[PDB]
Amino acid sequence: MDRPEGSEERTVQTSNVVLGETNIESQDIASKEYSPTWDRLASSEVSDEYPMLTDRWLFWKSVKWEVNDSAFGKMLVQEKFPQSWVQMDVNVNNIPRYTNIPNFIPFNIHQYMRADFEVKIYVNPNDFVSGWLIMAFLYQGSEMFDYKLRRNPAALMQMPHVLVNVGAANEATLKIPYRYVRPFMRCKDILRTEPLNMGVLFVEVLIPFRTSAASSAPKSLDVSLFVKMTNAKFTGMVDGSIALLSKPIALP
Amino acid sequence: MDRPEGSEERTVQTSNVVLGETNIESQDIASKEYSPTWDRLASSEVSDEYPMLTDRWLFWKSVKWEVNDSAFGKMLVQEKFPQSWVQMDVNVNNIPRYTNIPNFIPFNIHQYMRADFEVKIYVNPNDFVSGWLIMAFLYQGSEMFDYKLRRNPAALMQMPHVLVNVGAANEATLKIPYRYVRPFMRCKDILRTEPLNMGVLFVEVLIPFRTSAASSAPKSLDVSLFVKMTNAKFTGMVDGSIALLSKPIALP
Amino acid sequence: MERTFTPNVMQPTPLLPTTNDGRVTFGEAFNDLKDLARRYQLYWEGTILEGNLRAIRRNSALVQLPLYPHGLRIQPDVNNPIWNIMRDGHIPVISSGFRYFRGGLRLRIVVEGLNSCVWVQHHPDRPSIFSRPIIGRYIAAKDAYRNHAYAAYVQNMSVNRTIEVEVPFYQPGLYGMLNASDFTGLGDLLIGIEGEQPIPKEGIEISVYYSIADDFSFNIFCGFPPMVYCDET
Amino acid sequence: MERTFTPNVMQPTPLLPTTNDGRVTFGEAFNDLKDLARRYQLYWEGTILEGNLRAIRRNSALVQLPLYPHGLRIQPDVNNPIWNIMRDGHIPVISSGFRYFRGGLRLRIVVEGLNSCVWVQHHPDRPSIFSRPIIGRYIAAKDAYRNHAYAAYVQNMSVNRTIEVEVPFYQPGLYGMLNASDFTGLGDLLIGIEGEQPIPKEGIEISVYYSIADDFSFNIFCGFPPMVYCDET
Amino acid sequence: MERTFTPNVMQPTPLLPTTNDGRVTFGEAFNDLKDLARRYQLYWEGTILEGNLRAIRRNSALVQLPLYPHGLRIQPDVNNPIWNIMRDGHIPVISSGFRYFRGGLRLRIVVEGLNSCVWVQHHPDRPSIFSRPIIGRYIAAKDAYRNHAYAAYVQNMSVNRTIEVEVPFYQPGLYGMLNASDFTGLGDLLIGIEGEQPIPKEGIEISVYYSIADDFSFNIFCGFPPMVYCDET
Repeated sequence: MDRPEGSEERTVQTSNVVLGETNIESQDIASKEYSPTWDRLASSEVSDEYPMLTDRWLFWKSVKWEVNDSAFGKMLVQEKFPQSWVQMDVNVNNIPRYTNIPNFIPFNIHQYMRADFEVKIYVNPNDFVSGWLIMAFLYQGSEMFDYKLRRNPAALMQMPHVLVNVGAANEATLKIPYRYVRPFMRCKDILRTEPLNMGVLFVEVLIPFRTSAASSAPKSLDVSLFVKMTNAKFTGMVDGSIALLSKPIALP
Repeated sequence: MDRPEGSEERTVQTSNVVLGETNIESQDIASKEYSPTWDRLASSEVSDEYPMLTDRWLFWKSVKWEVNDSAFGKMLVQEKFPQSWVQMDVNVNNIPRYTNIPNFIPFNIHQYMRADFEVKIYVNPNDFVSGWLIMAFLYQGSEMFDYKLRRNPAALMQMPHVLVNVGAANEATLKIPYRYVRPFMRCKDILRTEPLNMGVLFVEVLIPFRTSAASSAPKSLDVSLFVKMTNAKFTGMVDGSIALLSKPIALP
Repeated sequence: MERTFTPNVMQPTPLLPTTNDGRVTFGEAFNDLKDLARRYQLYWEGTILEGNLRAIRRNSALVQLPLYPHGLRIQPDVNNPIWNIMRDGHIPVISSGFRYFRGGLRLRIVVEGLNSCVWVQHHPDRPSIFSRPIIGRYIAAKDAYRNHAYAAYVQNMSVNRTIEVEVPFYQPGLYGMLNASDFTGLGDLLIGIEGEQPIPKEGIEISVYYSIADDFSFNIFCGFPPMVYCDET
Repeated sequence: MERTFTPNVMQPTPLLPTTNDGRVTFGEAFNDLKDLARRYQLYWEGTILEGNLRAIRRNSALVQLPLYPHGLRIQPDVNNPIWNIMRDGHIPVISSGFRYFRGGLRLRIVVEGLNSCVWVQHHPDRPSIFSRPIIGRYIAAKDAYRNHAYAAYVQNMSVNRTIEVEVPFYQPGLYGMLNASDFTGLGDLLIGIEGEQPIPKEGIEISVYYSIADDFSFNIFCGFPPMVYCDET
Repeated sequence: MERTFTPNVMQPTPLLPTTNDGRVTFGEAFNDLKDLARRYQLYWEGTILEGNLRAIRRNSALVQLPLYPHGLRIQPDVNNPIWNIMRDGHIPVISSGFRYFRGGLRLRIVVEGLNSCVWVQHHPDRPSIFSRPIIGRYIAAKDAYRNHAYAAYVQNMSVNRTIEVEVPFYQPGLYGMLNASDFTGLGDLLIGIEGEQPIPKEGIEISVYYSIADDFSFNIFCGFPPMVYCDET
C-alpha cells in the first residue's frame, strides 16, 4: 500500500457481473479448445444461445477449511460437474430446480445442452498463514473403473489443474472445453444416466494449512468458487414440468 | 509475493554452478582492474589457464552470529586471503591439501600463481530482524606494522568494502584485482613467507544484530561466503609431493 | 499452463545433443506411444471343454468376448501364470492414461485343438455389461448361434490356424471410453464352431491377441492411475 | 606399419596374373570373409523332454539361448558328433580374429516334434551370464513365460516347421564384444510353446542355425587364438 | 562503489563556486598530496661520539640508515623534543594511507662537527631488518667500511656542509611496501668518514632530511590508521 486507496485493482467484467482481482492468476486448460462442428449433426432444431444469461459469472460455494483438519489430500470439494453447480439450488426436500437462477433458466425448458466452463477459485488469507491447494478436473471421472484411486493429490498433479498458494494468495482459473461421449448432455432424468455429468471437480489440500500458535490468529480460511458457461447451446424445447429432477447421488 | 511462485529470481551462472539472488547487490572494487603485462617477464614457461575449473564459484564458510554476542566491530571473519579459502580443506591433523577441491587442483602441481578474486556474501534473515555487516579487504594487511589497530570497523569503512543490511537482506560482491609485491604468489612452503597470502578479508558487525524479545524468534543468523578466481594463471609445474604444506598460522 | 509450467529454472549445463529419438544409434525412432501400442499383445487366453458348452452345440458360440482397448479385467490364477507375474501388457498401461478413443482394434485369434471350420463375428452394438468373457452355455439366448448380416469371417483350422481380423469402430457417439467402469465400447466379438466337429476330450485352447488399428487414436490425456511393480511378484 | 612391413624384398619372378578373386574361372568373387560369414551354420542343437520342463508348462520357455556372434561354448559329447569331429563352424573361427562387432544376427529355428504353435522372443538387454543355453525348468522366474511388448514371433508347426527371424542390435554401447569371457552381447533369445500341447514321450528336437545380418560388421582385427586341426579327431 | 556511494542526497543549496584549488586567491594550486610530499622533512637526527665508533675508525660507516618512505620508527625522548611535540611529519602521515610505492627518495644529509671529507653510499638490496638506524661500532662486519662499486658520493665539509643525493628505486619486485612491519624497501644508506680526522670531544651531529623523487608514486589507497592529536602534548 503506497496510495491513499491501497493499490490498483484489476477488473474482469462479464455480462452484469464484475470481479475484482489483485494478483496474478494461475491458469490451465483441460484440453485443446475448438469450435464444435459435428454437434449440428445431432439435432435438426436450431440451437438457442443465451449469451446475456449464461456468459455471466456465478458464485457457487464457499467451503471452509481449518488448521486442525488439513491432511495431505483432504478433499474440500469433490463434485460431479457441472451437475453440482447447475443443481446447486435445492428446495426443502433437496430436490434441485432450474427455475430460480438466471444462468440456469434455460436448463429448465430444454432437453439437451452443450457448453464450455471456466471455474475460478478465490482464497483471501492474511499474510502470515501458509498453505497450498490444488483444484483439478477429470473428464467423466465418476464412470472410471478405479475412480477412487485417482483422488490422491499425487494423481491430481497429472490431470489439468491449477495451484493456489496461500502465502501469495493468488487467483486460479481452470478452463474446461466441452468434451463428452456424445455431442450433448441431458438436462434432466429422462428416457429410463444422470443429468449434466461431464466430469468431477476436485479441490485437495496439497500442503496442509498452517498458522501461528497465537490464540487470536484465524484457525480457518474460506475458499470460494465461481463458474461460467461459454459457448452454451440448448436444444429440444419442452415443457418445464414434462420431466422431473430427483435428489442427486453423491460421490464416495 | 504476487504470483503462484513467489517472484522472479535472478540467476548468476559460472561454469557448472548457478547462484540465485533475489535482491539488488552492493558492489565495490578493491583497486583499478587491469590486464597483467609484466607477469610475462617473470617466467619463461607458458602460464596455464584452467577456466572450467577456476572460474567456477565456490562455497567457502558459514559463520554463525548471535544476538547475545554482537558488539560493535566483533569480527565474524578475519582471515588471510586467499590463503584461508584455498587451504580450507584440511585432513585429521589440520594440514591443508589441494587435492580434493576441483578449483584448487592446479595449486597442487604448480609452484606460482596469479589471479583476481571476487568474494560474495549471503545473509538470509526474515523480515523482522535488523542489523548491518561490513566486509572489507586489506591488501597484505597482516604484514602491516599496525595491523591490529586497523581492525576497528571505523578503519574498515575506509578500505574497499561492501555493506549488508540485514533489514533489506541484500547480496554483496567485492572484486579484488590481483596486486602484490611480486608478479606471482607461492602455492606452498618453499625455499626456506606463507603461501597465497595476498591480504586479509574481514567481516565485522557494523550495527549489532537485534531481534524481538519473543521466545520463539531466531536468536541467530547465518553468513555464507562464496569466492571465485578470474584470470588465474599458474606456472612452474612440479610434483605434487615435492613440497609440503604445514598447518596455517592464525591472525591475532 | 500449470501442467508443464517451469518457473525459475536454474540449469547448470547445456542440453544434451539429440539422437533423433534413437534413429542415430539404432535405426528407428521411438517417438510415439501409438506405435508401441500397435505391437500385438495377449488379450484373453482360455480353455473350453465339452460339457460346459451348449446342449446341441452345432454352429454355436464358444466365447463372446467384449472388445475393450484397455484390457479385460485380469485375474491372476495359477493356470496362466502370465497374468500373474507379467501383470497387464503395454496396451492396458498406455491406455490407462487417456480418457477416450476413436478407432478399431486388430485381433489375432488362434483357436486350436478342434481343427475344423471356425468362425468370428462382430456385434458392433450390443454392449457393455461385464469385464470377463462368457464361455459356452452361459452366453445368452440370442448370442448363441451365428447371426445373419453381422460382419463375420470363417476359416478351416486345417488350412491355417490363425484368424487375423480388424474390428471397425461403429458407434453413435463421439468417443469410446477407455477405462470404463462396469453403448461405450467396441461391442462384442463372438467366436464359434461351424457345425459340431467332435471336441477332443480335453480342451479347445483359444487365445486372442490384439492391437490398435491405423485410424485409432487416444484422445484426452488425464493422469495415470497408481501402478504396481511387476518385480514384486 | 610393423604388421605388413616388408624390408629388403628379393623377388625372383613377376607376380601371378589375377583371376579377379575367382571370377575369371568360377563365376563369383570370394574376396571377403563377411560374405562367407553370411552362409548359415549350426548354432545350438538340443533335445527337450517332458519332465525337465515346467510344472504347469503352458505357454513357457523351452530354451533361453544367449545370442553371441562367436559361438556358444562347445562341448563335444557323443550325442551330436558334429561338435566333436567338425569342431566349431566357419563363423566362430572368423569371429575369433576380431575384437568388436556392431549389427544383428539372422536365425533359423527348426523346432519339431510337437507340431503346435511355437514362439520366439528377443530380450535385447538381459545379458550375459553364461556360455550355455538353459533348458526348461532351469530358466529363471521372470524368463519363464512370454513377456509383453518384447519383439516376438509366432508360428504353427503345422503350416511350416522353420522360423527364420532377424535379431536387431539394441545396445547402449558402441560395440558388442566378440570373444567375450564369462551389457556386452545381443541379449537373450527365448523359444517356447504357446499353451501345453501334449509332448511326445521322447523329445522336442530344437536346432538353431545362425548368420550375420546385412548391417553387421567385424571391427578391430587383432590376432587369431591358437587353433586345433580337425583331422586329428 | 561503496566507498563513495551517496544514496538519497538532499541538498538545500547550490554548490560553492571554485577557486581552482586556491589558484584564484593565492597563486598556486594545492590539488595533490604528492606535491606536499615533495617538501623536505626531517628523517633521522642523531649524535655520534668517539668511543661508540670503531676501534680503528678510518674510512668507516658512522650510520647505516634504512630507507623507508614512511618514517623510521620514532621514539620521543627528551634530547630532540621535535619527535615528541611534533609527532611525525607530513610524509609519514600521507604515507600511512597508501599500501605500496614505486620510486626513489631525495635526501639532504647535513653532517657537521668534523669538517673533513665525508661519504654516502646506497646498498640497493641489503634490506630490511629493523626500524632504527645503527650507529658506529654496532654496524655489522661487512657494512663497516666503504664498498666497491656501490653508488656513492663524497664531499669535503670544508667546501660545503650539505650533501643532497637522490636514491634510485632498485628492486626485483613490482612495488615497495609502505607501512612495512619488521626485499621490501629501498635498501640501506651508509654514511661515513673518509680516513680518521680526529673527532671533536663531543659529537658529530648528523641530520638527514628526505622527500619524494619525481618518478615516485603512492599506489593503493586503503584506510588511514588511528591518529593522535599533536596539541595533546
